[PDB]
Amino acid sequence: MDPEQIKTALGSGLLSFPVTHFDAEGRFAADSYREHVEWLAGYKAPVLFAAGGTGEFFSLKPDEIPTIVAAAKEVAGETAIVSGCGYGTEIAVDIARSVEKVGADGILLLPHYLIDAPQEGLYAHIKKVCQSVGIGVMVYNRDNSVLQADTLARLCDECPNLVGFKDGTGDIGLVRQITAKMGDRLMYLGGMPTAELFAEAYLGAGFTTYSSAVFNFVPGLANEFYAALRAGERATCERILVDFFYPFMAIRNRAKGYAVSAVKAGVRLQGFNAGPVRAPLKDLTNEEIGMLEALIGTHKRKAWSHPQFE
Amino acid sequence: MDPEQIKTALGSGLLSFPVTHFDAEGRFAADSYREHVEWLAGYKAPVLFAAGGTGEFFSLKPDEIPTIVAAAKEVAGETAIVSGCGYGTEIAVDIARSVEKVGADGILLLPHYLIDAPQEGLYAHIKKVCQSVGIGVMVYNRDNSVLQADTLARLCDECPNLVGFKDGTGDIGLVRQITAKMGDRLMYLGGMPTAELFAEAYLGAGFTTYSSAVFNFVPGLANEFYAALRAGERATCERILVDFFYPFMAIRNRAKGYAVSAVKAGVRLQGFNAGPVRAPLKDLTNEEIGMLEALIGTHKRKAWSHP
Amino acid sequence: MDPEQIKTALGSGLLSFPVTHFDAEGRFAADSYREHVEWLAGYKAPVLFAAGGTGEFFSLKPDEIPTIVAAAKEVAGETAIVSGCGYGTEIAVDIARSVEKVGADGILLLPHYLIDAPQEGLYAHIKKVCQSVGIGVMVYNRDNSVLQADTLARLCDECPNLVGFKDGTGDIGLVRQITAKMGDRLMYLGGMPTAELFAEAYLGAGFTTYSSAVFNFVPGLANEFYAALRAGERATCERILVDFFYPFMAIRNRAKGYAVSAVKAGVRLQGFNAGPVRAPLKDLTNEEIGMLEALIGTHKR
Amino acid sequence: MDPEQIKTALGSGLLSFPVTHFDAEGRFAADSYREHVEWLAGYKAPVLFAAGGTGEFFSLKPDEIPTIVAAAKEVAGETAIVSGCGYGTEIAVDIARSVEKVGADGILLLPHYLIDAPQEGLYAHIKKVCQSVGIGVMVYNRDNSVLQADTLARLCDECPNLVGFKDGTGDIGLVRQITAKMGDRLMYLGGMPTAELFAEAYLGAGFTTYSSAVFNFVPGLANEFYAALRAGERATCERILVDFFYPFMAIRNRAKGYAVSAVKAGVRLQGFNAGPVRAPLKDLTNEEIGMLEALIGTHKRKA
Repeated sequence: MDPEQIKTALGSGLLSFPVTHFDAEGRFAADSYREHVEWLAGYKAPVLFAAGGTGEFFSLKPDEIPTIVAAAKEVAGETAIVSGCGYGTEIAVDIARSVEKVGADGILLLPHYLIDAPQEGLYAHIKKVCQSVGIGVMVYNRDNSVLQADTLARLCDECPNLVGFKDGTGDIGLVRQITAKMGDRLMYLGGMPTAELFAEAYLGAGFTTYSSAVFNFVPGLANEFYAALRAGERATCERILVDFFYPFMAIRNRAKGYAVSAVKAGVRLQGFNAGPVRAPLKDLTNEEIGMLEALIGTHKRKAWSHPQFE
Repeated sequence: MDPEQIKTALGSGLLSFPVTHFDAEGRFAADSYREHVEWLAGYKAPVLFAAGGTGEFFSLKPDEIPTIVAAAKEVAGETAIVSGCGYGTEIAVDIARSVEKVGADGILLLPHYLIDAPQEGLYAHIKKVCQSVGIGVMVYNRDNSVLQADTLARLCDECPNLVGFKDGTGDIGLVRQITAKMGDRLMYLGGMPTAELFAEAYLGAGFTTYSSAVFNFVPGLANEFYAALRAGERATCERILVDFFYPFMAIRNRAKGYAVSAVKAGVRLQGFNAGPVRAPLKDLTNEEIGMLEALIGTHKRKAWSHP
Repeated sequence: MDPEQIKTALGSGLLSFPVTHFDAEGRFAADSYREHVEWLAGYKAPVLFAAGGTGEFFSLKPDEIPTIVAAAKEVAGETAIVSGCGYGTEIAVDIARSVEKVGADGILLLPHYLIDAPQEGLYAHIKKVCQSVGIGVMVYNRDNSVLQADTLARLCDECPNLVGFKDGTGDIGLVRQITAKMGDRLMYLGGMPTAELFAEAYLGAGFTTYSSAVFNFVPGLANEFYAALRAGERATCERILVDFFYPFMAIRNRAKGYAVSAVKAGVRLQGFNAGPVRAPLKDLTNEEIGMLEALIGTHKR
Repeated sequence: MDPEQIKTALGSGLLSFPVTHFDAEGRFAADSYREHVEWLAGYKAPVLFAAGGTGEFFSLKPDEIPTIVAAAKEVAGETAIVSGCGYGTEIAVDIARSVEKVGADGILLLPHYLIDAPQEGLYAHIKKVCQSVGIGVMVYNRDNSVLQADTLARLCDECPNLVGFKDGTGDIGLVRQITAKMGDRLMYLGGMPTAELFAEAYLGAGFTTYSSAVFNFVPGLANEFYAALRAGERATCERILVDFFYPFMAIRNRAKGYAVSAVKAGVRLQGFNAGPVRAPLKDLTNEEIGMLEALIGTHKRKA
């Protein structure tokens, strides 16, 4: 679709970022990925971000990315498919073009690699990536790539296909300035690692959607929180925070990278064997997986038959 | 008043934190302060925080604090008066007791001095301060004193006079967890330096008021923003952010400590003789004062205005 | 003594920062403090910093500080006594004058309270404190008070009694620039938490002494490390780092504030009634105390 | 060469990290690169790191890296050539094998991309990269990849070809612990931005060499500072800090990324056609290039 069409889709509901499934040999496992994506499809997120951060973008070989996007497209139905993109300009442009070729509906541009950069340089980098494709682009303020409002305004003026802004900084002061400056020129996407913890505050900042990483494994719970958020049903949001999210955060905070690793464990627990994380992430221990299983609780989508003899 | 009465007052509108006025010899200028407070009183903030951060608490001798509190109380009218308090436990308790004696309605407890401390030590320190007085206490999460939700819950269960929570961290994740845990047990006060920049977001976090430092010198504009915030008039809030607050931020960001220095400059520009900041703050350059004067623009205090 | 005399003493050996002793009722325990200081004097540190950071300066009432300085002065002999000082300018000046009155040979100026400040403001604050007394002053780069080299040079030109510079930032780039700019105008004092971990690197930066917090309870070992440092005996320094300091660091890193709490625990283990730390610090658990005792081993008194 | 031979070379002098030359269109300019590398070779650094950080590794396509390494090898003479490597494991292994194939003598492993990672994950990633090649590996503690001493010891026990450790953290406390733990098992390389500012302190930490980015454009000055350093000639080191390095640092601190951009400007000022930086770095302004030219001063290579 064209950039205005993906822009519309971004404003039409909750955003899905599926984990990328690997086999025991570490290879992309398309059959498993498709099974999981097809299940998620019944929950009707309007945009699916393949090979995003929750999808371990940062551990994929660039040649894997179009393959993953194409697999998601097979089963995503009437859903917009956005691909992760990133690294320095030369690599990012090659990835962007390769996923445009395989029919992505947009790109989410993760930070360039390693260095701190001046605003003028961020401008030049992001402009070059946006101009390399005709599909829609969402920028992603996080880590070593944080656009100021004036720089983002210049990008918006010179790149019509730049239609979205995702925040991973948690800097309310800055993101409210950005929405004040750009208004409806961009769709504003919450991007903190467990975004429900920020969503009520982010409404005031001007953001009415976000990536729900936990939608990977408790989509019914994530959809309910989202509906409650949009309806102003504070007591419902709060109950779900207290009973699910803060306990999840306690598991997630046990080690670096668990914002991804714990989500992938949840997916496995729900009966999709998404496989291990790639180093340098590490998987949850069997004990920690058990903690997450207990938390999922009434939201389990199956029962397991654990091995036993006599 | 009793802690429940200050608690109620904290929930009744916008919070005022007056700058502390100093004279030529560097001393607290009580006439000028009282004059400024009396003018501010016309703009009807329900709570006045004397000798808070904006009031340069961190540069006051402890014996100056009761003098300043007493001065505000003289001319503040039917307005709750909360005093700054801070430092390590031994100093904080002395300060707290001294301001209770001159009729403070509460204390805002700024961080202890210098060190990083374990949660259980924060708990011990804050508990001792709360237990040293009968008036209401508001804790203040910022810098080297950041309470987690569980620690704060323990304090609330053991110190009935602990009735307010100010945030200066900007950590949305944490403050939402805090309001979810405590609910109406505490009043939640926004406390980022230029808090209007955060107010709309903080509503969703569970906070419906904040310290407006700029109320010191453009109380009308600060009231206009607050009214629009509480009414859900986003376009009005946004106009004021774009036309006044982001330009103010550009000035504030030119040097460390300007969150206080630029406010004091604004007060002097509006004709209240607030004097210099105390070191280690510095005052704005004449160029910067000029920038603030232009920004104040149509909100300039005029000789022909009616009180 | 005059600032040039405290300056010379700062360059004559290892620096001692005794913990401040408190009794059951929570007051300063002068008898206990004096007993501990008198024992430490046997180990011959040329300068003793009373009510510094390790001495819980940040938890003391301003009127306690002269009492502590006076107690140290009673028993320290031919040792220079520097007092902690800090907070904002009005409080700092009052402390500085009060300790000069009871005979402090110098002050160590800890950061002002709470706020981040511009260089021009740090200049104004520090200058006012220096000009309030005749005794020597050491500034202390740490936390919210970090002087750049040009600002410190201005202070040195203006304030003859400013004679020392203590670093607690660990910013090797900055401290080398400072020593290159000022040269022998100042004495350079290492001030990281557990400064032996930094001492060999700090030699190259231009610093040949530091505060040894562990001198509080293993003064002999601290002296052994220092002598090896100055003699260039790397294998000896390294043995002591591996066998004592990194294991100590492992205990210290178990909780915030243990850079002070663990040292105080060590002092109590050597039979001095130093008492508890003041909140918001917390004391070591019994388990942790046991670990420290085992580590101290044959250095037990 | 074998890992022990590259290890010996790392301990034999100063380390050179040439900027990667680009044409106006941003493409690798091999002829200009080789001219500059040949000029630097007269100053006898024992190891040349091609496509390191100063060489804009982070802006190169993986397929460019072997071409740059091969270019350096043409003209570097009897000099060990180490290639940059980095990113996540899948990319890093392919880069490592590609530069081994063009005859690199080692790899310097820059951080993986983007994420914070647990120590056990860093271990697994770095082990897989080390085991993918037979040439020497230097790890690089920087940003989102900071090995603790115990993790590094595990890697050293498992990976005999891991022979060097470069520090970009400035964490003196940690690096001294690492040298105390590993001793002569590793060669210790200073890796801060403008490393001469740290070199005297780093001696005490156990480091006797470092990357000299400014060697790109004032190699005589860099060699003299290094010689004074190893001779214990403090007044000479200090004079060069005061007269050259602190003024350079003032230019460097004007904008993000200038640790690379200012060095590349210096190379251009000395008459080599190094070209622009790639975004998201930016080049110095005309005003700043004038400042640097004035600073180079008596050390100009030509008029």
